Amino acid sequence: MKPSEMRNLQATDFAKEIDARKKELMELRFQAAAGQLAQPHRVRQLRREVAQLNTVKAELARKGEQ
Amino acid sequence: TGKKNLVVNSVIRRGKARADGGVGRKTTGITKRVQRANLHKKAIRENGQVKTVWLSANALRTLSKGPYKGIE
Amino acid sequence: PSAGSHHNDKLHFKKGDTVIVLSGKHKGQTGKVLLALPRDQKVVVEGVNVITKNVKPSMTNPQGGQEQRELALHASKVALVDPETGKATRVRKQIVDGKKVRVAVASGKT
Amino acid sequence: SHYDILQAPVISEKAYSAMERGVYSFWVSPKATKTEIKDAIQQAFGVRVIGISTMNVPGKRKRVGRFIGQRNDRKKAIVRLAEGQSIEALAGQ
RNA sequence: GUAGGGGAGCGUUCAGUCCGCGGAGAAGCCAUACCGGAAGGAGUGGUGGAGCCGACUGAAGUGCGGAUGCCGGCAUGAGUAACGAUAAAAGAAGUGAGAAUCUUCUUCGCCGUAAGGACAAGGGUUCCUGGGGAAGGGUCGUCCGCCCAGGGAAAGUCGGGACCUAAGGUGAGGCCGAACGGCGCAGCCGAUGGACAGCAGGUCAAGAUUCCUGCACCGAUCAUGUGGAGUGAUGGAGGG
RNA sequence: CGAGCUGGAGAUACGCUUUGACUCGGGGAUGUCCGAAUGGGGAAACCCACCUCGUAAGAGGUAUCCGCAAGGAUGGGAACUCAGGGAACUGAAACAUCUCAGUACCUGAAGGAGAAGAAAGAGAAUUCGAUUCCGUUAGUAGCGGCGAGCGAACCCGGAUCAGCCCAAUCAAGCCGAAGUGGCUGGAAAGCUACACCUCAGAAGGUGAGAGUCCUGUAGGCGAACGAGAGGUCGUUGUUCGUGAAACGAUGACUGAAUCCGCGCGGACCACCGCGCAAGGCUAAAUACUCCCAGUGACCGAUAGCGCAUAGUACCGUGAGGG
Repeated sequence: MKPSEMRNLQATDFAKEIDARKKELMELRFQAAAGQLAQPHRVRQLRREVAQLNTVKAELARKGEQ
Repeated sequence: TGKKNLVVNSVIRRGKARADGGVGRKTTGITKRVQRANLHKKAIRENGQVKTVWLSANALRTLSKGPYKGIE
Repeated sequence: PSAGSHHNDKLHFKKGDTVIVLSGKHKGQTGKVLLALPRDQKVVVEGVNVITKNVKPSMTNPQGGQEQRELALHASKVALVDPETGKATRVRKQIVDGKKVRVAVASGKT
Repeated sequence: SHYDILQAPVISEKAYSAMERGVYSFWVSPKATKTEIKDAIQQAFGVRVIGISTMNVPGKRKRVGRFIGQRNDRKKAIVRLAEGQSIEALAGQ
């Protein structure tokens, strides 16, 4: 979710950890406008996650070459 | 504008009358006072390589002789 | 519109302590705090109460009547007490939870 | 990715009526050219696209409040799968 | 006793000081046949709902009927004149709290090179459906081009762009210029013009040479066969 | 920091939090399209290309000027600074001089500040000894259709006070003393009776007027890590509008010396006297104020900013007004 057990993963897994949350996030958003969004929060989380999902990956961008 | 230094920009021009009397007439009344500007010219010269550029008498003269950074 | 900052969005107490309401009505009355609204200086201590009439229009078979509910207050109740009476607070320190500090008056608890 | 861009499904009745004939239509993103969009969809629902139609739509409302309102601009797009009818079941709705 | 000079005071706000006053009730407001030489002050009662009298002293955005003054409120004119083309309307029926004024039907009359249809510009959602009924609609309004909410607009070929140029605009190198900047070949931007591949129907409450249906055409890229060899420029000509 | 949070909005639902949220200090990473804007086009936020990296997606480069090369420049700033250009009304109870003014305005450049600066000076005592600013001198000297009217400097006191070099503590933040009863009340911090604190009785809030209830205050603490040359002609500046009028300054023409040398000391000469120009950089005191804090015989909603917020409604094709 952010602790090492985040970075602990690969570069693609990172990708994998992203391109999927916005595959959920979508069906979610659909649901929404389709009526039934019972998990408003779920959205936020999912979102939040992808931020870090990259935020972290950016942290590598300077750590291992400078 | 010249080579060595800029130029143009000038000043006003008066015109008096009753001008000059017994060592002094009564005086010199003025009737003008306006404003003017004074220019110059050019000739092709160059440094580094070929050019043309403007050249002010008082420079083409000074260059015609000893050159200074610039060559006639 | 200024508001509840005169103090300093700081509640001198927990939404869990017990407090006596000095001044105003419900003087000396006490009860466990419930709502800790700092910004506004809002307190919900099982003390004060009013029987409100809920506005439930086309709210599935209205039947709206008069609910008994607590009405919030300000710095009108002197936080916590042990001598059973309003008591300032002062002699802090720490516990076996040096990771924190307490409070206390003439005595020393909370 | 793929799953990106589509913004939501077009509810409405016609649209839904269009679906009973295998035409799907959701709101994509404004700047979402035909090709890309034709792409996205396919690969987000596994299927191809024979035809595609798309065009912009403003909004400007309010209820009250000296705050007039403001557009909201959309881009409902419509796609026609091949005889390989249906998209999941997010159709039979 | 007019201009004008001189004298003594009244009142407002702010300020320092003294005495103080107030939720059993301050300021402000409203009433009043008291007091003082005037400016003015007091008492009592009503309203009001919190700050406030008196005294000395200091400083003042300090006192008003006038300026065709300024802002704002409200009058008179006066249930007055008007209701915006002299193309007219009538009946029945319906809906509704309530309709001359809405909807339906049956007649009437007015436009008909238009008062019909289709664009362009221009305006936007004013379109369609269900609601509404404050304000707008010169009257009514159950209705609307008005308020709310939702839907609606679909193009390889129609217009425009990824093509072209005119006027004109811009413009490396270039020509001038106190500054700013003024001009200027090519090149570029620029229609209103050139160039260019579909057509007949059907049909949402609401779209259509765009969706569907039938059948068609253009270019582009690859596969195959045919071929059996050149292809042919930011340059020439022809042509447009 | 320590237990609430879920922006103004206040409403409901979902939830997040002491595995330390929220919020506050301080660095990062993301940062679409336009705008100097700069790949090219363009009626701003739109339209089209190209090269390279590349599994698609996706990333980056593609403007002009200086410079090998790094690296610098193009824009934006309320006022303040200097620079190039530079009004009229108005005054002179008319007007040409002069005044208004080198102001208003335009443009250029720049910084937090500028500009100016180390004596070819001022000036008379054979003195002072960079520049700037305040007082003063003095409205004196002087200029002036000698009208209207304009107006120095030296000396002296004070702020600040360097000359050097070329060319041959403040922000987050934590700690913080001292009251009860009765009474009036709808509510007391008011009345009253006894009590305490006081290097904190500044202030705000509490159902009315609060030292001792809250937030604070005096006073104490307080962070990883974050700040601190001469001349002639045309003219002009300085009080200097031709006047006997010097010197500076420059468009135009000309055109020197150099120690038994050069410049100046208001024409001019001699004498006496002060200084050495044609290369440069330079704190400090100075100005202003978009922003910040504190204060206010300042306002308190026709005041006060135009705005209790809005450059919005609304008026204009637009500048602009509001």
